[PDB]
Amino acid sequence: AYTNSFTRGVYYPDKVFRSSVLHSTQDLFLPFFSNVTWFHNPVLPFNDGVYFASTEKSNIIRGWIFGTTLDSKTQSLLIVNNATNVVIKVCEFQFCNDPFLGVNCTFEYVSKNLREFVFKNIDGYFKIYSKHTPINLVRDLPQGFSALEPLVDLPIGINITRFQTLLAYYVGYLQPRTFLLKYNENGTITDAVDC
Amino acid sequence: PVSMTKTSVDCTMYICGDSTECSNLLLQYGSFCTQLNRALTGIAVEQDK
Amino acid sequence: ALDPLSETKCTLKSFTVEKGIYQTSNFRVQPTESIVRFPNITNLCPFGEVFNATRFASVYAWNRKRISNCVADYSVLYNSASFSTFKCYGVSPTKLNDLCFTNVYADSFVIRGDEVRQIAPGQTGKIADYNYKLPDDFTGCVIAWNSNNLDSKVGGNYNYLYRLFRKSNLKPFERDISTEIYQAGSTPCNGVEGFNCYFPLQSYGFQPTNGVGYQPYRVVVLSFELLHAPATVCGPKKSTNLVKNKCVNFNFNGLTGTGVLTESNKKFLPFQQFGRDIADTTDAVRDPQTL
Ligand SMILES: *[C@@H]1O[C@H](CO)[C@@H](O[C@@H]2O[C@H](CO)[C@@H](O)[C@H](O)[C@H]2NC(C)=O)[C@H](O)[C@H]1NC(C)=O
Ligand SMILES: *[C@@H]1O[C@H](CO)[C@@H](O[C@@H]2O[C@H](CO)[C@@H](O)[C@H](O)[C@H]2NC(C)=O)[C@H](O)[C@H]1NC(C)=O
Ligand SMILES: *[C@@H]1O[C@H](CO)[C@@H](O[C@@H]2O[C@H](CO)[C@@H](O)[C@H](O)[C@H]2NC(C)=O)[C@H](O)[C@H]1NC(C)=O
Ligand SMILES: *[C@@H]1O[C@H](CO)[C@@H](O)[C@H](O)[C@H]1NC(C)=O
Ligand SMILES: *[C@@H]1O[C@H](CO)[C@@H](O)[C@H](O)[C@H]1NC(C)=O
Ligand SMILES: *[C@@H]1O[C@H](CO)[C@@H](O)[C@H](O)[C@H]1NC(C)=O
Ligand SMILES: *[C@@H]1O[C@H](CO)[C@@H](O)[C@H](O)[C@H]1NC(C)=O
Repeated sequence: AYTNSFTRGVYYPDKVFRSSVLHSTQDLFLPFFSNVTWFHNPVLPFNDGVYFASTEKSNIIRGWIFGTTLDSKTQSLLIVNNATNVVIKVCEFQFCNDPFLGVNCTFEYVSKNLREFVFKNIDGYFKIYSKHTPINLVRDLPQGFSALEPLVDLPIGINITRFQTLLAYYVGYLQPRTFLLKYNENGTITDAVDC
Repeated sequence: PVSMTKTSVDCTMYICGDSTECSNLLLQYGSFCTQLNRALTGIAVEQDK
Repeated sequence: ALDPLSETKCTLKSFTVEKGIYQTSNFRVQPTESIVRFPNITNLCPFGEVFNATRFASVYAWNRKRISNCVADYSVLYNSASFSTFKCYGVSPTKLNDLCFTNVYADSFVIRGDEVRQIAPGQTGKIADYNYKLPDDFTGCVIAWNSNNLDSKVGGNYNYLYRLFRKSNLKPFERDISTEIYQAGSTPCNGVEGFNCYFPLQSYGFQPTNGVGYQPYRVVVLSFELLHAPATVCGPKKSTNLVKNKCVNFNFNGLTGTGVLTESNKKFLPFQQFGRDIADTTDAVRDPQTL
């Protein structure tokens, strides 16, 4: 299944404040009006970066796995939100062929709806941006525009080329595109142009 | 149109803003700094004229 | 530099200045003080875990603790008076506070006093050969202090062991924990002790009455690592007080400059650190300690 990435997958590329200005920036973004793969939990590549989105009514999706082999051989990322707490670990975990949830750890951290995330892995840093929005749609991604603020920057230095999800959702692949971003008075990105 | 904006630039401060190592290197280039100031000053006086 | 007319004369390279107005110099306010601001020190490295450990490992089975993703306060160590040996090779302790590293390894073990000398680059002996070897290019610190009060008891503490025989010398940071019967002769032992068949390990005699040379010493060896990865072990990088409405030389988390810092009315987003102008010029910051 495939759907249209209308204007989604814009994130603040840097931590800089800018107001009432159009700034041109080259980085890994989700190309406008591209094909996003639609899923109702296989293993997917991580070419240079991933745009994940999930439409949720009951918070079925919980986590992500990232790495190269993801079979207790090498370092791999596991990210999990369990009902109250977020957990991140980078152990060489022994995963099942079809891991899920019921109804050498070199790092550890503990903390109707659309949840959009961007994962990218640059200079050994794992950058995670996200945005939560209310929606009234059961078919596909809402058309419109909203920016993703960074949430986490993990200094892992771990090679990732593949990933998988842990529980419907959509996947897009980022590309090195130049964008023009419109920052309003409040420093929020309100519109963008794919150059 | 009759006049422009009478801009002036301090070459030193532009190139080597508040840096001593940079300034000492810049001295080796001679009068570039001075001649740019001089040219722009020329422009500004022309604007008034 | 006598008087402005002289500055003029020098600028024009003449003794005779014609009537006019001459641009001679450039007025620039000098910064009065230096401001350094970094975020509140948080997530200290677990040095306590290693130094304040209740029990230590034997030298042949020396413990290795990995230190990562934390702020390493070396001051608490090199300013402490609890250490007899604080030797650092190819690095100064004080400087460590200004440095980041990918990984730090705290190798902890116990030896006798006279063997402390073997824990150094280019040393030989039972310890340096069969138990714990430092590389010739070691660039870390060795900390050792007497532990007679803890690791000695009336009648002799024999919990601490050392390897007495080995078929070859250890490589730098090699760990051998094998208990294979040492074949001193030509006859295979087949895991049976006897003539030319000896157990490779032996106990230390740690009594409170023992000579300082034979008294137990706790040793921590800090090794510093720079990989193809982010440096996650950094020093405290101490801050200063903040001064407003003055020309200052400021340093915020990454960025330096010179200016006058004033109360702004800008509305940064919770994640935005420093603001910019049209001309990609830093115009505003967020103080890391006070938002
Ligand atoms: C989510 O799972 C995590 C672990 O995967 C749970 O975190 C642990 O909580 C207990 C009790 O507070 C602690 O003793 C552990 O140290 C925690 N683990 C870690 C890794 O720090 C957490 O309790 C779970 N969430 C909920 C809501 O129960
Ligand atoms: C920036 O955000 C602020 C706060 O949400 C907005 O300021 C408010 O604007 C409304 C409508 O003019 C006023 O009723 C409020 O009194 C304002 N509040 C404050 C605290 O100033 C502002 O409109 C936003 N600007 C943009 C461009 O989005
Ligand atoms: C950094 O640490 C300082 C000192 O503990 C914190 O300053 C306090 O801030 C609160 C809230 O504004 C004030 O009520 C207190 O008066 C401050 N304490 C002192 C001793 O002056 C500050 O909040 C911390 N900031 C961060 C980002 O961690
Ligand atoms: C992109 O999506 C359209 C509409 O679903 C489809 O016809 C086309 O084959 C897709 N492109 C690729 C490269 O698969
Ligand atoms: C644990 O990870 C480290 C990473 O440097 C690696 O060197 C080591 O071989 C791993 N240990 C095991 C037992 O797999
Ligand atoms: C990541 O993969 C590339 C390409 O295979 C390889 O050159 C590099 O060594 C890998 N990184 C690590 C840390 O092993
Ligand atoms: C060990 O604890 C004592 C207080 O009981 C303290 O003086 C010392 O600083 C601690 N060790 C380290 C390495 O901080």
